[PDB]
Amino acid sequence: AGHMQTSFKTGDKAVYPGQGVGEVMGIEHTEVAGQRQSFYVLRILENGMRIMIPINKVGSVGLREIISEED
Repeated sequence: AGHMQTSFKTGDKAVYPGQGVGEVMGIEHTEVAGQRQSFYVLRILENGMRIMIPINKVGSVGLREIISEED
């Protein structure tokens, strides 16, 4: 057998490079400068704030979980 760590859909929670608080609330899809450009909808659990994340800097997820909680 084997195991690995790949990306997850909406509902992922991890420490992103900026604050570390936020859960992926969805994905956004729009057209900027006449070109298709996707974004990540990150809701900041701190106060219910919203911070957009352009995939241009991300390249995959940019998130890393440190919650070492197991059985």
